Amino acid sequence: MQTVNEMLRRAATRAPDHCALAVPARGLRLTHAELRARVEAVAARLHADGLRPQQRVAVVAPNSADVVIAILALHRLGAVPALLNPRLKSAELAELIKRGEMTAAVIAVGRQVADAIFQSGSGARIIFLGDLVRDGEPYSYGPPIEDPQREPAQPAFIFYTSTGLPKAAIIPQRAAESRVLFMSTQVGLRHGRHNVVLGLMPLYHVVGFFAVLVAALALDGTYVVVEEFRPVDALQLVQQEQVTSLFATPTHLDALAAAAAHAGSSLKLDSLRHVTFAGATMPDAVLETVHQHLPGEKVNIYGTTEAMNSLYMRQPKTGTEMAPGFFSEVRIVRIGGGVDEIVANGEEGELIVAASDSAFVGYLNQPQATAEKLQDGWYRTSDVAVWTPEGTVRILGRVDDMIISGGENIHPSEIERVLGTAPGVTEVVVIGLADQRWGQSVTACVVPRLGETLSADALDTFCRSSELADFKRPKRYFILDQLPKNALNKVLRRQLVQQVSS
Amino acid sequence: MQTVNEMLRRAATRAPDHCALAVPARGLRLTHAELRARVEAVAARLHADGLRPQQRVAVVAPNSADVVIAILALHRLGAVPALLNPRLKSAELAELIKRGEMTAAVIAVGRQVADAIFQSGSGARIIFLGDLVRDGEPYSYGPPIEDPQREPAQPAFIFYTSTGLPKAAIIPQRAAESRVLFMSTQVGLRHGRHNVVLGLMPLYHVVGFFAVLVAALALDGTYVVVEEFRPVDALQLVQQEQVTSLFATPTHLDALAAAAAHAGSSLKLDSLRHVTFAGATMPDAVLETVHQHLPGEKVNIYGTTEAMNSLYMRQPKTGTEMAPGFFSEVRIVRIGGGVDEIVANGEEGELIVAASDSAFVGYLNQPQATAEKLQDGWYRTSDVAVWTPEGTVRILGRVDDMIISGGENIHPSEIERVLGTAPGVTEVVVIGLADQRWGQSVTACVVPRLGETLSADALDTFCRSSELADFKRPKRYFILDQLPKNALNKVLRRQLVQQVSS
Ligand SMILES: O=C(O)c1ccc(Cl)cc1
Ligand SMILES: O=C(O)c1ccc(Cl)cc1
Ligand SMILES: [Ca+2]
Ligand SMILES: [Ca+2]
Repeated sequence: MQTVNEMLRRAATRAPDHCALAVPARGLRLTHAELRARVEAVAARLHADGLRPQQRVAVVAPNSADVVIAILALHRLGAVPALLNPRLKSAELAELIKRGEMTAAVIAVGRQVADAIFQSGSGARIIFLGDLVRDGEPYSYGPPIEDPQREPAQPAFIFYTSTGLPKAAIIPQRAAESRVLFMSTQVGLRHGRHNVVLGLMPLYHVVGFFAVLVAALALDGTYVVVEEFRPVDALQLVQQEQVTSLFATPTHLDALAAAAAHAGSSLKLDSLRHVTFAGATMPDAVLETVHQHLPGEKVNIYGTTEAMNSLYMRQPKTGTEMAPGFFSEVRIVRIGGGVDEIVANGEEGELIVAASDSAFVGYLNQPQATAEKLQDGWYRTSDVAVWTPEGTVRILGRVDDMIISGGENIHPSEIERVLGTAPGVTEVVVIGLADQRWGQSVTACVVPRLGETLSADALDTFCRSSELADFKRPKRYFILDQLPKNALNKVLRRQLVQQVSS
Repeated sequence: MQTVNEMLRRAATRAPDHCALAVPARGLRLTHAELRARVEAVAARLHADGLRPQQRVAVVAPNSADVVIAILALHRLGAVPALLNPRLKSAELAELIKRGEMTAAVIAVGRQVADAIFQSGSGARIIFLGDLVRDGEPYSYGPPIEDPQREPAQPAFIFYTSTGLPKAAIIPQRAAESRVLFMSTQVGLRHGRHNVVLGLMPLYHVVGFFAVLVAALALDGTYVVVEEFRPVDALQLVQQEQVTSLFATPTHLDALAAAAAHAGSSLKLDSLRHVTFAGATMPDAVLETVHQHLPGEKVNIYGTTEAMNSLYMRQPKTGTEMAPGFFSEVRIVRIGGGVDEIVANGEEGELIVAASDSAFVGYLNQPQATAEKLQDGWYRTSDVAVWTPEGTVRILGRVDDMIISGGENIHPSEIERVLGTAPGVTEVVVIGLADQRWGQSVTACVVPRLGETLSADALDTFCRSSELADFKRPKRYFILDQLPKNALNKVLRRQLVQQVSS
């Protein structure tokens, strides 16, 4: 195998004087060799402070060159970085660190987080990011340290998912290589000093780390740091840095397209060859503006924290239709059945994917959730899917979102995509409410565009004119001024049911 | 890891009804699933006959769909195929089989080879290819057999090299994946049913097997069988089969270019996107006609049986200047020195390459040769090279071909490339002959174009007009009617020294 460390180490022998890490706004640029020396220096300092191989270390920080250096240093020493979203509540961050039995936590200042960890009882030693490295410059002490022995199944990195608190997925050493190289076999990246990769995806997301940061460096290219997303600024970096690939959220992509659409603009996006996204939830309209206003090859991917890439589609026409690429083996099985209970073609079931080299080895300290998701060599996505007559996979939605009305499956995502194109609608969530037949009734919760007036009659008229089969059209509308959302701007579906029942 | 078997097995789950193997001339076409069933059937028959996992089996046959099925079947059963060039002398083939302690040999009729094996004393059981499978159709008997456990360092395939008899390089299970995927990271192939790969390279060559056959199937594409090379016919297959990539010898490429150069021709080569070659020995002129007359991206690669791909160059300008790609780590060391004796930049030494996942594990039954080539984690290529001011690798020639004159290194390959452009010259070999100073004198052996008259004076005049430094120009010419060559049309350099000394 080639671990993350080995891939970076080899890259550095091949292109030592080539730019590895750029933070243009900060005027900060490091070659592959300069980056490696800084990683080595931070590793040695961390070791001298008592940190040892296979100890878990939390990382709580937003994207920056300094966190890149810290993460890779932990890995170089042989510690296991547990990368956490810093936008989570402080008490939740502290509970996950406690839960995970971490040795230490590396955190970015604004330390109501450090307070939280202390007062949780965790005993994770706090390490401030600014104490380790500042704008690429490390605080250096301690003897040089051995590059430790890493084993294929051994914990390497921990990444956190979405009922309840996020789960700590353990990524083994052997998973890194295919988690990078799918970007070559599926997305068509290739080795070379031409690679300039824009860092839009968060580092605590598996795509942000493996598919973006590691792939950039491992292919002997440049990773461009973005500390704060702004569409005009991001497109200017494409031109100025000669960016060749970008991976972004559907939401960032809609904003980037709109910014690229001005005829009075001087922006040159010619260098950009690959625009990649996880577009299962992307509406036809968003995808259309992406095709129109951004250059490069568009590639849709399906993936998970647990198993990385499982499906993709070159030059997609809709976001939900994809097929397995290199590394992947997929099935669709009876919802709630064993891994060998293949559905007849055209029937709906749960998408499952083989757990090969790229797969997590379990959820840290959560044996119960692990047994439910990893069964008999297969990862269970908890997504509903169907094989089409063309032999591709159509993603239908989450098992848990599914609505059963008159004994028939209805997927709110489909109905939401339709209703989101209706006049006056700015937001829509489709949910099932209990009927009097022991089933559920398709119900739509809609927010009006500012100043517009919605009506159940007009919305139903729009649905009747759509392609929606009769049984799918909402039986009832709730017109609301806003939807209940958590701090991560995500809709609280349970809270919504309870709200509309009274 | 993903073995050859696993890569093919996964491909077959992904594209069972897509064409895997085509022999257009024969009207023979098999899907991935049809191919897999035939592999399984041949494996089961071979097992029932007594063949077991980890036993070595020689394969002596020219490219054909049937040998593809036999090789993969042996691998499926878990036996170790030892692939042999059928153009070698029968007695030499029998000696290698004996030397290798093979359990059996699968051979293509014209069995002066079977006679040879018997009368060698080998005790390898003879298996005729035509007894196993005929035009894709297997002779089926025996119970279904288990897919055996394969381990990363365990022998998988054996491939033979070039003093003395060819050596049996043992390729481990873990080597297969990077031996395929370099075609993605270096050459820019990607996963997909668009892949149609023309099978010009021999299956008993590592490129022919890993980079061509296995890569074709593993990426869910089609392998087009070519039993006998003919330029017009090969280009017609490009058009008719919509070939996307081809890997050929410099010699085949010169012939394909010439055939493509006709303005009266109806050939459409539009589908062809990748023309790949090992061009270290390719003259500037040949490369020029390749650029002019063949479409697709041209990529030069450097590789070995022992370590697969170590250097490459996109859109090459000369054949000798390349750089390490993904997977690779390279050094240039003091000729005859330890692996850490790095040369100062611009000084000549031996190219060595790290022995990572793709590397052989040794030469079967040849511990002495193994110790010379695999030292301290490094494979020794026995090629001389130098780092250029641009930081690329320039291949200079074989260590053993090097001529020392007045204490200075001269590489005949360089002098041969120059002299091959001289009027009247059809063939040239540059050799060193003993001088009276305990060194060697640069001597050129030249064959005239049919009917042309060569002279030492005219040849020396041409050299004086070239870019050759003074010390490199031949001191002496031998004008010969032909050069001594073995049955593989290769020049016998030792035999040439002895011939011209009398
Ligand atoms: O979580 C995701 O959406 C995700 C994870 C991994 C990949 Cl490759 C793609 C998407
Ligand atoms: O033997 C060769 O020339 C050779 C072997 C392997 C590769 Cl990848 C390229 C060339
Ligand atoms: Ca309100
Ligand atoms: Ca003669």
